[PDB]
Amino acid sequence: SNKYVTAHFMVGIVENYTVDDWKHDMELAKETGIDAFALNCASIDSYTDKQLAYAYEAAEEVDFKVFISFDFAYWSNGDTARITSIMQTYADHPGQFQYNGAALVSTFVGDSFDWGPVKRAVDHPIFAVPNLQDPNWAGHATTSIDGAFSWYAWPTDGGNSIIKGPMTTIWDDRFRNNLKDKVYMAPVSPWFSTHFNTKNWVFICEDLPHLRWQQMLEMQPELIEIISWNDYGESHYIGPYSEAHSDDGSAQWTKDFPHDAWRIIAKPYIAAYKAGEREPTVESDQLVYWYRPTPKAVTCSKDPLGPPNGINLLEDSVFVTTLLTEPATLTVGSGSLEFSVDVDAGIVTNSFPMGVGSQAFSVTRDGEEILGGDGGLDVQDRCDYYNFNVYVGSFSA
Ligand SMILES: OC[C@H]1O[C@H](O)[C@H](O)[C@@H](O)[C@@H]1O
Ligand SMILES: OC[C@H]1O[C@H](O)[C@H](O)[C@@H](O)[C@@H]1O
Repeated sequence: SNKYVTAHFMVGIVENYTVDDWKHDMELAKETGIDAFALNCASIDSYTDKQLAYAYEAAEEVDFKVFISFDFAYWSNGDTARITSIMQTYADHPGQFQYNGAALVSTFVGDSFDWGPVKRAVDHPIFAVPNLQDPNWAGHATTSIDGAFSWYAWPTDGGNSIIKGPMTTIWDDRFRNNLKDKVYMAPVSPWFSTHFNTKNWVFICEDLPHLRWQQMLEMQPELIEIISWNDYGESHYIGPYSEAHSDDGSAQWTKDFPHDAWRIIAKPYIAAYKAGEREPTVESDQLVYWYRPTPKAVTCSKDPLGPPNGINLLEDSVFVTTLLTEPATLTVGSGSLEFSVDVDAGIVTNSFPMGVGSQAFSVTRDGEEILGGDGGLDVQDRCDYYNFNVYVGSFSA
């Protein structure tokens, strides 16, 4: 009956992590109210066993928890013996995240992997919540599951066209209807932008870094997984940009693009979600802002990859989430443009037309500025490469 929030962590990019690197990520996750990392890992990485051992040790040492996400883009159904041996190592580890007295285990893809032989070979109870693609098959799953994890974190109609938002709960409600008694782990992602030779698209997210958390308070799923802590290559990271991870080419659009301020939004929503509350509690005045580096129609000078699929559906907007103890007035300067809007107490998002140039934010109450400053990135009217990630920043009273 207790509710918990987890975050997807890419073990595949941390070959060179130390225990101290893991501890740093875990401390930041704890400060946000996250309960555990899903350690997404691959059979093909020679460093998987080493880094799982470091993560479980770090979690035990800093009062955090972890569980394994077997990434079945790499793991295979023929790996049952190795998966079993890993669960024999970790299901009863004090740092292993437990749900209802059983060790949580999950996947990326891997719908066809049968958990029966694993569960029946491990003495400690296991709670299997794999990533499943079809809500209806989740209803009659043959693989000995205890719940399902959805990857439908972004607007989609089920096909391969990119569709406009705003995000809806249509897929969440389909999973929940089919799961009945079983548990549902809902995905929470702030953004999506990827730009590789093998994957080059955006999803239409916009106000998603706030809106999705509001949906979580409405929906009250049994578990949440944040997509993601550190998948720089898909731009949905809410964790820090770690110096020790291995760059895959995503540094091009991520190294200068902090996302840490999105944790300011997540923190009160996580507390409210765990408490069963329908609205967050604001403890101090804060502001979180985000925006892309250029207007969407700018043509690049030299990108060997074309523009990402879907960009025409984006808006040229600056997004601002205010976290307010009392009503106030929000003023935004975006290039030569200036806007203002009265905002209620609570957590509210407003979008503003993007202008090229410097960005400025200010919140005033009773004719006095309570917070404000300059955006950390000037919006530009040209680019070498297409970057549809966002810069995120904050101001706190
Ligand atoms: O974790 C599996 C694989 O994930 C990603 O493709 C990484 O770029 C690669 O280095 C890793 O082997
Ligand atoms: O829907 C987003 C997902 O699309 C594809 O399945 C990609 O393989 C995966 O990496 C991405 O997260």
